[PDB]
Amino acid sequence: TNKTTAELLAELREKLELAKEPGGEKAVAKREKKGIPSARARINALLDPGSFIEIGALAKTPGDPNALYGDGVVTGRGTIDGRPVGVFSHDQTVFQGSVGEMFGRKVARLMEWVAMVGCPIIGINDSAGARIQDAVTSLAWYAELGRRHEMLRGLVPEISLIFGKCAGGAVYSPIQTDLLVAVRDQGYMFITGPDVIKDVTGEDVTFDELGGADEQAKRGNIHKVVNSEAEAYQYVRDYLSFLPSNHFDNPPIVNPGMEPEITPHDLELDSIVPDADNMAYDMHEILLRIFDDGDVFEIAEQRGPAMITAFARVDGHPVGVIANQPMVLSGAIDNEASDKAASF
Amino acid sequence: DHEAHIKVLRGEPTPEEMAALMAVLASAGGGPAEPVKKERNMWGHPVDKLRYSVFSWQRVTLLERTHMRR
Amino acid sequence: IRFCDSYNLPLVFVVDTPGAMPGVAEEKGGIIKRGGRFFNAIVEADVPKVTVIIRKAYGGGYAVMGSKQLSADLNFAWPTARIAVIGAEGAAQLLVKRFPDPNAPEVQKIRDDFIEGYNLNMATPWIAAERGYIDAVIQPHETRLLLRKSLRLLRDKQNGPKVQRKHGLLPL
Amino acid sequence: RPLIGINDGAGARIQEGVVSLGLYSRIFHNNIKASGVIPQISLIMGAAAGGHVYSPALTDFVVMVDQTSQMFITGPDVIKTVTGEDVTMEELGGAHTHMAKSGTAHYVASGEQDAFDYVRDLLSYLPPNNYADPPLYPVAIPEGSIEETLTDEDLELDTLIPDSPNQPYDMHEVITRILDDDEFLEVQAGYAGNIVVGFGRVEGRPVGIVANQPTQFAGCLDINASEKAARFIRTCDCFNIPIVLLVDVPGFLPGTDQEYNGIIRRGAKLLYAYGEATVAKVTVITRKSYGGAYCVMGSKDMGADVVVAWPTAQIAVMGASGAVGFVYRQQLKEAAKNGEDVDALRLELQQTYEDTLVNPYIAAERGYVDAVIPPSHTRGYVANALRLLERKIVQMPPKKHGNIPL
Amino acid sequence: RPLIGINDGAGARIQEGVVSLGLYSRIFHNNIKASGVIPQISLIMGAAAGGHVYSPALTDFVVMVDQTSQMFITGPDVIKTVTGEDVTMEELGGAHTHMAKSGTAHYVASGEQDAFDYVRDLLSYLPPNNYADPP
Amino acid sequence: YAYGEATVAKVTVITRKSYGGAYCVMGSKDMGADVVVAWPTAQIAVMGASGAVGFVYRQQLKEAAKNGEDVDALRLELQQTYEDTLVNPYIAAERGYVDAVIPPSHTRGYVANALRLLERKIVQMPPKKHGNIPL
Amino acid sequence: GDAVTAPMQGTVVKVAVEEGQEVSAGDLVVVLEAMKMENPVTAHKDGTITGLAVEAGAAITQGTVIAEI
Ligand SMILES: CCC/C=C/C=C/C/C=C/CCCCCCCCCC(=O)SCCNC(=O)CCNC(=O)[C@H](O)C(C)(C)COP(=O)(O)OP(=O)(O)OC[C@H]1O[C@@H](n2cnc3c(N)ncnc32)[C@H](O)[C@@H]1OP(=O)(O)O
Ligand SMILES: CCC(=O)SCCNC(=O)CCNC(=O)[C@H](O)C(C)(C)COP(=O)(O)OP(=O)(O)OC[C@H]1O[C@@H](n2cnc3c(N)ncnc32)[C@H](O)[C@@H]1OP(=O)(O)O
Ligand SMILES: *C(=O)CCCC[C@@H]1SC[C@@H]2NC(=O)N[C@@H]21
Repeated sequence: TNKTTAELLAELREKLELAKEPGGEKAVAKREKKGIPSARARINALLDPGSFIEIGALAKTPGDPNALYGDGVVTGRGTIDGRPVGVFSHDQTVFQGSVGEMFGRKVARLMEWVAMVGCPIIGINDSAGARIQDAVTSLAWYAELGRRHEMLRGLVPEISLIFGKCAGGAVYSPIQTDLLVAVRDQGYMFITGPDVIKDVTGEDVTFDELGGADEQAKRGNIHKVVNSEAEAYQYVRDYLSFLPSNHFDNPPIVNPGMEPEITPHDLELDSIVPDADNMAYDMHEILLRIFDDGDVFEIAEQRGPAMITAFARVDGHPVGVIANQPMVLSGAIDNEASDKAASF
Repeated sequence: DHEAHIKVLRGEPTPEEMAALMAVLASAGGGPAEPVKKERNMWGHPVDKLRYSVFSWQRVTLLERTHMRR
Repeated sequence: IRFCDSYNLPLVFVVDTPGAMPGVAEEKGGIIKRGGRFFNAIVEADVPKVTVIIRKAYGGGYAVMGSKQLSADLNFAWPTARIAVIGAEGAAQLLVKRFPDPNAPEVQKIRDDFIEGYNLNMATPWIAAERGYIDAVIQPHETRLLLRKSLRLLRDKQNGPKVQRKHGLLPL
Repeated sequence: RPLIGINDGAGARIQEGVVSLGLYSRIFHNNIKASGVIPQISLIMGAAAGGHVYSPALTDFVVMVDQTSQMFITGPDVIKTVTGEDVTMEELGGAHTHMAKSGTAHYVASGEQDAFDYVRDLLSYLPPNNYADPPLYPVAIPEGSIEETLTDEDLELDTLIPDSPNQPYDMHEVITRILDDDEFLEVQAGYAGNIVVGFGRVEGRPVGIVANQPTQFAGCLDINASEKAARFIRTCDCFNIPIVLLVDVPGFLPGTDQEYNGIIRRGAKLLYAYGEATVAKVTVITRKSYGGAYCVMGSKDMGADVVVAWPTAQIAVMGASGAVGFVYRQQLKEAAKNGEDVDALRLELQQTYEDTLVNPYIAAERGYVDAVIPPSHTRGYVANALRLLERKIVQMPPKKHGNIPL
Repeated sequence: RPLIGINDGAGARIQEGVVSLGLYSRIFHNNIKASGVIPQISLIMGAAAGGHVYSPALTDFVVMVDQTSQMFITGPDVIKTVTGEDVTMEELGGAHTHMAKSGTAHYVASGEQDAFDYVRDLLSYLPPNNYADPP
Repeated sequence: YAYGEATVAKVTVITRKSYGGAYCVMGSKDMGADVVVAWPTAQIAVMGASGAVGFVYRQQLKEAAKNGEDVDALRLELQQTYEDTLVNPYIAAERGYVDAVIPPSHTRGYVANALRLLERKIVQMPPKKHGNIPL
Repeated sequence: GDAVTAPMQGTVVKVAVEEGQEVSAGDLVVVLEAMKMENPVTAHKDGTITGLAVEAGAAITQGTVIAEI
């Protein structure tokens, strides 16, 4: 006896409702106990309303009765401001979000997708540690996922949102990407945690000193620190609005032709530079006046603060701005200023 | 509401003068807005006619980009 | 690696490493980006890549030292190879992080038995060999002539598919 | 630019001698040169004899007129001389012969104006050349998710598949519900009816459909259907038209004559065509996809960009009655030694195999299916994929050409 | 470099699921990528059934061993069930059938060493790839 | 198709017959044959002389029948005249479809010399993703 | 020809016509169980069913004439 077509469709609908919370009630409760949103709720707040199409929702580890749908990551595609993107989000409710085989295969499939279409990819990272029951599989799939940045580096923008403890092997894929945005007091990044640093070296260190968001931003591992995940999503939107989808296409043109004549704001530049040569001033006073408007979108502002790297627009066209900041260390080009500029 | 409207900056027409004006302006409209029916056809594109050195960087930044840009 | 790729020299990786050196000084010194650049370079390189593992290949040491997953072409291991996510002592230490009573005799017995089992069953060549993460386990004396045969096979390697573009970006 | 040839002529002008053969050779050489470069369409509107047949054979599409057009290499009189066979020109080379038997005619028009209308429909899907995009109609896409934008016609797909897996349905009912305005230009409709191929639009964008047809040979693949779909796929891929496969295939048609006429060699052409193709490739599985036919009909590892399955999809190595024989052969032998009701044992084991494995979910678990979807979602998934994959940044290893089975 | 496949196998390993079909698809896709890039030679030295038949068909040359190798998609017992035809596996798929009838075998060797000799002779005429100089 | 697309050196030796569309298929000059040579026994024609004379000099054979002539003897004499005039290599050689008519013994030398001349060829074809061979 | 013929060997499960009934192209003529499918065999042309030759439950071979239209 087979089931009817209607019964099969009803079964599908209920299985899809299961696969939207595959960790089950206890993991939902532990997530609400910590107050974090789900991986899907994160994706749905990033993307344009209703644009998300999930790929591999029903994936499971082969030959494992204890496998859970999705294997600990959500992957799919959607739009930001109507422009295609790929997105993945770690789901710490399934196997603590550790890297399984199907986790690897799904993220690899997505990376190949965005390479094939030529669109940005956003990773929402919170914890992708080694899987306790199959750590050699996690080692292999960290490496397999890493390798596929070969398809993307300098072809499509890659963005990493650091919404949790990015530790161990999990640090090396994000650090390949073009833009890392960490939530303050929530995102962390470090190879070796405080416990093992203590028991190997004897040293004591806190999470914040080791890999806190503002420390990693001053070190230049993180490009942006924000106070909330919503602010991270808005920084990503603003960032992508200066950029083409890929190495080939054109960027969006925003407000061309404004203010075609000399303005009073242009005339303020004639007296903006101090008379005395020793006096410092804020370079943002110049940058806010020489481009199309005040939308000087700064990147890695904490890293080497004697240097400004920002996007701006000229006649509606996006440009990169590299400016010295006399307000900080007289604007001398130090170590971090040099590498910030070179990367930008 | 963030469309740029027609503004009568000076003068105050009657309804009939406004109607005559707007009918004339609409007849003077530019026709169909944009040639949305324009289609990509790269056959015989000028960049394919150029001689490139076998090691020319313009193979990347000119030829390839022109073929691939969409 | 970038220099060698630029001048078309094949790369031979000879592995005996626990991976990245832990500590606050290395983290502040930039170990994440520097490892990222090592990974970037090894995947970027088009030249033939052959690997021989001698003893340890733990974690990122395994990955970066010409693993097959990072596009190495031929991977061999001596029978002393130990391929794992972490060494036996690190696995034992987290084992003992739970129910921590490190002064007791019984937990030292548990550590010793765990390390013994781990070095017999986990940190070996054999799981990687049975999964095909490495291409062969070899007698050490074979290495010289096997390198000759392998690099003769790989001499005309063409690396693809790759999308031509201005350049690859790297952690910088 | 497209080249249209209207063919009607008694072969070489005999009085001129070998010069006519030299000009035939040059014509053929130009057809081969143009192959895959510009669309070539051949109308046959009278008797085409001798050398006149080979140029149409080399073009991309052949349209013949019913009763009034013929193609043949050598006439009935020579055939009678050499073989004794008595045949009319109509039986030898008429439009019905080249549709149903030889697989050479892509369309059989009711008359000359109907033939012209078909040619204009074709050209409306085709680009002018392989460096150009197919002509795209501007279509107002609704705004919202796939679930939010379902129509009543989309909802008709949720009930289309019969409750019995032994009951066929006409695959045209699916094709015309996913295509815009129900408009499907079927190609070669009177040949190898176990597979349906043709052109339509999704949101204005030309697509090639390839779909198994359950009402003919249960939708099995065979020699003729494999060759029909292989060349349709290669034409679409030459001219940048993306393809959608609708899959309901139990396997290959069993028979000694399929093996002797070369099902292995000739069926492999469809594998090759699909694996060569670099346009967007979407698969929709609507019930069965078994074994080697699963591999052929747009599997993920053959490079299908998007694979979706309906809840009724059955993806398996083989049918459960075959599988049980091997996966439980030991148990059946033990029961036979015990003298048990091994027939009821086979029924029970088969039911368990069907309930465990003959479904879409094992392939979805492996990620061979990207999503298992309500049937109404099909048009939305297709439209999304085709919009995103207008340019695919994929490449083959450099070669002069491939070596497809012939 | 040339790829030589020696084929001898009863199809997909049925206890393994559709995973075997995914691997078949990957193998065929590689045969299609390699087509016209490197010489691909298939020796058939036993009964190749089901999915094992398409990879040979995608390679450039097929050498079968007489009376001791077969290729067929569907087995004689399924043929008997569906069509009533009795056929031996040798009539269905033998080296002689795939030479003289279906045009799938490029050589029928009298034995395994004769098949290897034919393969070495074939290779002696071929370059290693589509861009190297001929021997 | 395969012959027309091939861009390697293509050499044709016509030994005896090459009729009709099969002359086109079997390596005709305008199908891109680099060197065509013919033996003295070559016979290059639209069709066999019996069919050709069954067509040209039709009507003439029919008024011979109406006048009651021995039309079978006339048909024989017309066949011989056609064979002697046209069914030979020389009309093709006059139009340059054959590059040389050669003693058969010269064949090995001509082939070797042509292959050495043609060992490097450039042939330029329109750009395509791939061709669309009949299948 | 006018012969509707069994395209497959199979078991006749149902006959959808009677002798002398008018039928139109694409009308159902018989249901044959073959290859585990209730395969429809349909009239190819308009006409009248003559020489109806098949019975419910009959196994028939490929090329059996089912009826002449
Ligand atoms: C022109 C075109 C060219 C372009 C070319 C472009 C090319 C680009 C190519 C780019 C190439 C990219 C390459 C990528 C390489 C791959 C990376 C390599 C893999 C690794 O490098 S791999 C090692 C892993 N290592 C370390 O690494 C450091 C050492 N680090 C450690 O050695 C430790 O790991 C530690 C502590 C320091 C890290 O931190 P931690 O280990 O993550 O955390 P913890 O153990 O303290 O957490 C608490 C624990 O309680 C346990 N637990 C039990 N029950 C429960 C429960 N109910 N709930 C929760 N927890 C539970 C559980 O075990 C959990 O641990 P967990 O769940 O296992 O994390
Ligand atoms: C390599 C290609 C070849 O070897 S083709 C060699 C000759 N083949 C032929 O088709 C010869 C004639 N064949 C025929 O049966 C008919 O022409 C076909 C094609 C069937 C058409 O029949 P139907 O429409 O009745 O025409 P028809 O036979 O009455 O001829 C009408 C006029 O056309 C002429 N014609 C015909 N074929 C040729 C030819 N190949 N070369 C030169 N002239 C040809 C006939 O002589 C006749 O001319 P006329 O106005 O009656 O004096
Ligand atoms: C049912 O009784 C078993 C035989 C039919 C099996 C079907 S037939 C069509 C498919 N092709 C094949 O080889 N097996 C499948």
